[PDB]
Amino acid sequence: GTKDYIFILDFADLRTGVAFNGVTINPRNITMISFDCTEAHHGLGKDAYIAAMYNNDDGATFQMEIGGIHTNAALAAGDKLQCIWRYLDVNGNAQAAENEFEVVSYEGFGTSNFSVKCKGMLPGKFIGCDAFYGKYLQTDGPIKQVDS
Amino acid sequence: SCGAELEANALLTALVAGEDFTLPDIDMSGSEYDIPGGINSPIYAEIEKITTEQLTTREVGGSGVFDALMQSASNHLLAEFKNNRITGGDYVKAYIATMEACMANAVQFLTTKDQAYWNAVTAQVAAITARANLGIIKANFVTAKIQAL
Amino acid sequence: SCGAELEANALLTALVAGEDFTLPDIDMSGSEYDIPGGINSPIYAEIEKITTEQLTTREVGGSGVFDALMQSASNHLLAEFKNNRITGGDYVKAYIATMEACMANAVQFLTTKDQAYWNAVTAQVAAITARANLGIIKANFVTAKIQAL
Amino acid sequence: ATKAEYALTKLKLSNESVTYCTAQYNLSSMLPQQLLMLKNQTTQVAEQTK
Amino acid sequence: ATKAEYALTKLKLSNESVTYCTAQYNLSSMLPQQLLMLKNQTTQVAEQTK
Amino acid sequence: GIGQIHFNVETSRKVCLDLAKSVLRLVPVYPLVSPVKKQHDDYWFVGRLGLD
Repeated sequence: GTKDYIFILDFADLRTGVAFNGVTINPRNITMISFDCTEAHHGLGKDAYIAAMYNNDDGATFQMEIGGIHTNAALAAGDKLQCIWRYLDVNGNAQAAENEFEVVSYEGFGTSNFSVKCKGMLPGKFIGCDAFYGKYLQTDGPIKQVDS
Repeated sequence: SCGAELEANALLTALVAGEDFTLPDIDMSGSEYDIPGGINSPIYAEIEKITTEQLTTREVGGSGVFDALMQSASNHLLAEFKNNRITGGDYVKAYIATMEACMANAVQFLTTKDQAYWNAVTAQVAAITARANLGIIKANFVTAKIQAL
Repeated sequence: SCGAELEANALLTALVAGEDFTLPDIDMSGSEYDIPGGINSPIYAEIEKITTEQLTTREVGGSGVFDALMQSASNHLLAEFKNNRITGGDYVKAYIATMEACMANAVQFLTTKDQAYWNAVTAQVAAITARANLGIIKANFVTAKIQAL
Repeated sequence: ATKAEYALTKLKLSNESVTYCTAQYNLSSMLPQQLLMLKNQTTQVAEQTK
Repeated sequence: ATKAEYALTKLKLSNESVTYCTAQYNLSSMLPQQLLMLKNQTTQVAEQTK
Repeated sequence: GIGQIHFNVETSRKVCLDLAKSVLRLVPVYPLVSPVKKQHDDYWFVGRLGLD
């Protein structure tokens, strides 16, 4: 709800994470500092959302939907997706977690709704998702030309 | 009911009037009372056993304390040698001369460095616990005054 | 039943009103309060006794502290020797000269390295227990204030 | 066990309130009637003397 | 538990006040009537001797 | 305290089924249509200069 905001880069307390829960960079040895600039439509960017997530009977994989996606998008095996999701613990208490998942396969090109098979196990029953990151994919896709 | 609670409140308000007892207002969840890093701090990393291969790897290349101590001295001497200030013989003689002090210092650096670090995390933990103990002391002051009365 | 429990609840709600007592909300199963490794950590590995075969194996090859300390020096001298800087005599003389400091340092490295590691596990455990003790201190703050009242 | 002693103290509060209410009723409504009875008894003693 | 004992002590204050009030009433308004009854009983004893 | 004012879980599922059936009754078929109607293998990624 505002348009007057600042971006502050403090070289003390550099915590690497989506939710600032991770290793801290050592400020005493840095080679370059490059800002990551992308567009809104970069790789199913703006309007994606997780919807459902659940385990599979297989040893390895688990299933994940991806929600609203612009038509000109595709996923190849090996792409990585990050999200902040909430689950129900075994004891019955809600928790929050962040993770990075690989992909093995998917279905539904061009229909704007994907169902992706991903590697790994899930710690509990799904509740909701608060943030989703679907950037840096392998396969190319055309978009309407924009100058900014 | 007859409002025994109202009588108790009024009596307590009237009996202890004339003095001020204000409790401390420290909030102990403000991230100033937590150890800096989470699970990803170097405190929670696994400690590896010290072996001979961490002292010297029997190669001129490196990856050891003695090897690095020799290579740095060789680099400095070669830096002076590339300028037409010495010849090969002087460089070789100085290298051979330092070859033993390098070993003597390398044997000590490992043992001292494995302790110089672990003597500091304990100081961190002590200071962070001492903040909370100071808060408890501030809380005990008021109980001391009430004991006087 | 006459609701004795309801009367007690109302009486606490009325009598202690006007003050804030909020207990801490630490979750003490979050893996920040556990020793890093499981059974696979080197803490649970068997300790081997110190024997003379660990110092020197009476062979030029290796598998000992003294043998490795001699081989590294020999490798450095031979690396300088293959470059046209010294001859066989200089190499042999330097080798024989170092052959005593090698023994002197090898006798010490074993005994010091057996402690350099075990002085760090105790520090890790002390820090991890200090976190929980800090939690208990945060819990004791509120008891201190209520004792004052 | 320390958890259970807390509930015991709360129930003790609940009984204390009723003790207060009973004492207040006794003070307010029972004693003056006993005083009236004693006042009635003294005059009967005088009449017995007569 | 230390939180609950505080409320217990406050309710004890509440009962102590009523104990004081009852003692004061008994002193001020009840004992002199008993004294008057004794003064009435002694004369009846004298009449019985007569 | 107050009692019997909110649905159970099973009744909530039944009401949701009823709502889904009603909405499907209004809209039997999927209305939306997509410009891309084939799989990725059929299309050929080409680059052009500005249109015309």
